[PDB]
Amino acid sequence: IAQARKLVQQLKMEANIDRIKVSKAAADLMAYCEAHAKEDPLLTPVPASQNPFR
Amino acid sequence: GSXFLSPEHQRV
Amino acid sequence: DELRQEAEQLKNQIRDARKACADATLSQITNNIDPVGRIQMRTRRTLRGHLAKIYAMHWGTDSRLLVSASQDGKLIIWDSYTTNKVHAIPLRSSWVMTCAYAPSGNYVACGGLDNICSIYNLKTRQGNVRVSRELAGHTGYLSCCRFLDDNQIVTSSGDTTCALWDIETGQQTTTFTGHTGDVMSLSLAPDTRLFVSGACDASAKLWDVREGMCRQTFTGHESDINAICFFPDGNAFATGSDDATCRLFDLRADQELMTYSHDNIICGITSVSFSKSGRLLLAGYDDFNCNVWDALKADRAGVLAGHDNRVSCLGVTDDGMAVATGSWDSFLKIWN
Amino acid sequence: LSAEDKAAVERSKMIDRNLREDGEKAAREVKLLLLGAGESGKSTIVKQMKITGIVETHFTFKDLHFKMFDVGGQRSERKKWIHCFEGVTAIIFCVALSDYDLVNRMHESMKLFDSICNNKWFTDTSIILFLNKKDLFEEKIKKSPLTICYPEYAGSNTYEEAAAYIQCQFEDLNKRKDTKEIYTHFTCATETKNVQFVFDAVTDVIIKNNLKDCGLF
Amino acid sequence: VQLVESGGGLVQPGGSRKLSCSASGFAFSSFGMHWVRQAPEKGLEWVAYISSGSGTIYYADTVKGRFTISRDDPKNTLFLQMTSLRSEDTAMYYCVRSIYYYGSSPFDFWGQGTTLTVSSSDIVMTQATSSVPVTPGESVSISCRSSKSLLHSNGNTYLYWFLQRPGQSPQLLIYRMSNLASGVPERFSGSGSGTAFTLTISRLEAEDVGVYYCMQHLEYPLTFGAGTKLEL
Amino acid sequence: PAPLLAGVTATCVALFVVGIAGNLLTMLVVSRFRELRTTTNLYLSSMAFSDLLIFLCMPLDLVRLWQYRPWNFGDLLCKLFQFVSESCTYAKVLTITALSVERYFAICFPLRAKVVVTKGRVKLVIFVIWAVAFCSAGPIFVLVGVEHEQGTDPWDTNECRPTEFAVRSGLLTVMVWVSSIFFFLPVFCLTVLYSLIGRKLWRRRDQNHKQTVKMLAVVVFAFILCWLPFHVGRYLFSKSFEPGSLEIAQISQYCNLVSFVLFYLSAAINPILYNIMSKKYRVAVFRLLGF
Ligand SMILES: CC(C)CCC[C@@H](C)[C@@H]1CC[C@H]2[C@@H]3CC=C4C[C@@H](O)CC[C@]4(C)[C@H]3CC[C@]21C
Ligand SMILES: CC(C)CCC[C@@H](C)[C@H]1CC[C@H]2[C@@H]3CC=C4C[C@@H](O)CC[C@]4(C)[C@H]3CC[C@]12C
Repeated sequence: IAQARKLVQQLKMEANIDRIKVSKAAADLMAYCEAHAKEDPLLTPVPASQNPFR
Repeated sequence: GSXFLSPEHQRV
Repeated sequence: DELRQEAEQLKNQIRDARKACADATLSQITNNIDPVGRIQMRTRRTLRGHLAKIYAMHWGTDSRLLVSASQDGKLIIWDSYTTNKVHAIPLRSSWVMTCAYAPSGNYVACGGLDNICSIYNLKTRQGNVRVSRELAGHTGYLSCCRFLDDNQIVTSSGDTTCALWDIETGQQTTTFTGHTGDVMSLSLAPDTRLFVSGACDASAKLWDVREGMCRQTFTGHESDINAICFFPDGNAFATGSDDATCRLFDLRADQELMTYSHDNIICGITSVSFSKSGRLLLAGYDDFNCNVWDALKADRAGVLAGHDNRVSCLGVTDDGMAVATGSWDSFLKIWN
Repeated sequence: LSAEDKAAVERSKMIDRNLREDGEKAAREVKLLLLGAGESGKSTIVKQMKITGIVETHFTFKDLHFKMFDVGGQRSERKKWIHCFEGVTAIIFCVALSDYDLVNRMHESMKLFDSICNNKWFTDTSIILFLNKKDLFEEKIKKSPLTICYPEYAGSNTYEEAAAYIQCQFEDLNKRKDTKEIYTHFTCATETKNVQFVFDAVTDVIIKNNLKDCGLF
Repeated sequence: VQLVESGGGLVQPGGSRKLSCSASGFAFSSFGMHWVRQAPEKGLEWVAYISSGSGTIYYADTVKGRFTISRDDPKNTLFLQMTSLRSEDTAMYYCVRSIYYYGSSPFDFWGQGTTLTVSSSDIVMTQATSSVPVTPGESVSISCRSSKSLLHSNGNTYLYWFLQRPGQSPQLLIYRMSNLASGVPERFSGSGSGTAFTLTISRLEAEDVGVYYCMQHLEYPLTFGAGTKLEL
Repeated sequence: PAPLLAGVTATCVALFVVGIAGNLLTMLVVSRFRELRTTTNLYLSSMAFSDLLIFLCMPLDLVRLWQYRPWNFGDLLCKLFQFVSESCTYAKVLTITALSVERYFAICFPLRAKVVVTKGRVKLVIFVIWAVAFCSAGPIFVLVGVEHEQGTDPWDTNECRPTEFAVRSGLLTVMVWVSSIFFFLPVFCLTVLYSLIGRKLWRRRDQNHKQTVKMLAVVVFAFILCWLPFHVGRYLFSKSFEPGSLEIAQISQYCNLVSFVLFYLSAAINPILYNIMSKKYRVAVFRLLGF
């Protein structure tokens, strides 16, 4: 019975937050990806001259 | 390796 | 009861508040971006020397040294460039389920079914690795441990709780309670001010380190969550579950953004990691073949298939140059 | 091509040599997973041998090293960690014979046995089943009928018939009859004989494993 | 960590002697060990090396075939058996421990030394200056040069810097050109071009006077510079 | 006479493909899969290497059963293709004897074997077996050498056959008797050890045990059938070079080709004989392949 009251207070604290839109949140992940696309060796196979694994 | 015999065992 | 109704009324209130913000899906936004194409990664190094199942690995922040844990009671530190074993640490308990490498590089940690997190000092005046500290408060097996600094570590456990530890004093500074199921994974934020934990209740909870409360709870998954990883930005994370599905959750939107699932894949995910850009999501599976996912379009970019057994652990280097996959076949492979 | 890197390679070889030596020593050890649905009999199958999560018990019998892992203390989801013991030599299962009139507990032990025996990880791992509380069982059967737990039991309330029935009921729960065996022993006061039973069962397991490795099966 | 050397004394030319180094306070079996002599009023000279596990043994050309180095891991003792001793072997013999792994500090601890008095292609490391008069509180740069480039293909420049305080064993200051050794203040910094190198002391102390030696670890035999003296 | 050679060559080529495939599969599986790196698999990997070379020497032997008198491939080649052949044969038989010994210790003395036998003491056995095989077949260099007959020029009648020094001195006969140890010692070791294993298994009790003693009998029978004709043929080849023998001219050359087919048949079937009933091996060959 004590557990339920804590769950209610926690749901109070989780509900009362400020949420941004998914459109305005997905657009930030893509921006991070385009800005950091060049500095990702996994996306673009780097030449073997500067690759430490041969 | 199986021994094989010369076809010329004339022994003459 | 009078207040049990309010618990299930608030959950509906949250569900409505997080549905008002779902104006457009992530698939819609990234529909016109170009696909990454076909990712072809070849095995560069094969780290052999572990006799039994490899259960965890962690890369060092220098992107060269990695620690790996195996059921044989050995903790091997490897030099990825030369495949050289820098150190081999004998563990008191061989049932080790997790390992972490300190950001500084001076310490390593390991834990498992003994319910103890052991911190090993790597740089000593002698030439041996010594047990700096053994953290004992947890009442369940340790699933994951992550270092914050030399003197602070966060450990998840199978007793449904997470804890922040002071290595010097060996005491739990903060305990994180709220998961009903066994906590299986952790991911520290890049700022190290927040961390996410995935448990067996199919929920992922966002926890702030300083004040010890759970800010948000994410419940898209249908089965136990085995892996969790933060996005490089720090504003999203991806989870891996036993339902053969990986999904991405946004902290700011407070909801699931996209789901990574394929009809051919029916086995659970054991490990989840992101690339340096965040464009590629690397997930380990029980089919013996790792899969590379396009994190923006939910496409499967490629497959990493070089183990004969479950890929129990996975990590990407801080510079993004390589990805290491450890597996139950006793071998760690470096992919590039 | 190398400098103080040859010395690093030499260190790497010296430590992998030590790793190989340690692996051989571990391979000689016999690892046993001790299981049960309480402390009803587990405490007695650990009392004779001399050596918080897992309590490991190391003992030597007839110049053979045994490591027995008691995992009862781990109150957690079993399916999340049960795969760690996949390569265990055998599983020791303890069942209290007096738990058929107590609550349900005999049914709970049968559920645990069925779950453990038929896991995907223990397809070929043999089970050494111990039926404890032999002394207590006769008093219970001469106080109460066995039909309290098994309603379909036709027989007298005597030790031999009831105990053989329980042994059959446990040995009939295994669906992997083609790959593994269940070695059943009624725990006796003479404990030289319990260790002897474990040693004999382990020897049979090792012989069968060796036959599998040699390609003769 | 402690290394104590014994076996020194006055030996007739042509004689034999056995030197012992008793290791204490560390895992002796895991450290490679070296013998370094210092002739009276002269600089450091490498003599021999034995790896951990005794797998690899190297000797100087001067002592090759006369001196034999052995290791006793259970007894934590390092030995140098010296046969056919000549008067050029009069020196102070130092027992040095070195561990080799990625990121290791080789040559980090030196023993107090034993005095032996015998009666009566290699890379050349050049130190231009022999004596520098200094006053506390100023920047001093110690230059060293090498006959061959010390930069290897793996990116590591193997130049070690040592300080020998008066009446004391040499102490490691810099390893692999720029890395600062454990316990050394950050006043010291090493920078180099692969063939020419410098050691900078930002602020002097009375505990920084002594002779500064540069050593290469690119290839065997290990060679030292003549040493630069710092005086007040 | 002329058509039979076609059959004998085609059979040899078939055995060549089956043997090479089996031996490669064995080595690849043992190399990549840690769970299959057992003592038995180490012995079979060595045996697989031995069979692989016995197969690589098949084209040279098939040449002589096809053309004998014009042979001009070189004296060093004539020695090398009969030295690797007679050395790999002796390592093959010795490895079979070692497998029988390991099987006996593993089954009859299961607990003691765990202490006594280790990979360290198996690598040594492999090295000793290979050394003994090379040393035993070293005299092939002093015996098998190209010779020419007077009356025609050297290229006209060179035959890669044992020298006449080996036939005038009783070198050959001694070395066809020294080789016979490689049959008598393995046949005795296998029969006694396998019978002991069968005795112990039968005493203990089962269908699985019957399968096991059937397999042991099958391997013993295959060894005897494959090797007894070979040694009989080589002994008849020793008597053939003696006076008064013209019936043995037909007998040896026929026993020797039956002994040729059986010789390659052994190498083809040996990976199958010792690995077909190991489930871990089958699942790993399925893992290695697409199927
Ligand atoms: C009877 C006399 C002439 C001995 C003839 C064989 C001699 C030369 C050889 C030398 C090396 C020996 C072999 C070397 C190794 C092994 C493997 C072991 O697991 C079983 C015995 C076996 C197969 C040995 C028996 C045969 C052996 C004794
Ligand atoms: C015929 C001549 C020219 C070459 C002979 C080479 C022989 C001696 C070599 C080649 C390949 C070798 C094997 C290769 C790998 C292994 C696995 C190892 O775990 C034990 C030794 C073992 C089984 C080796 C034994 C010796 C071996 C068979």
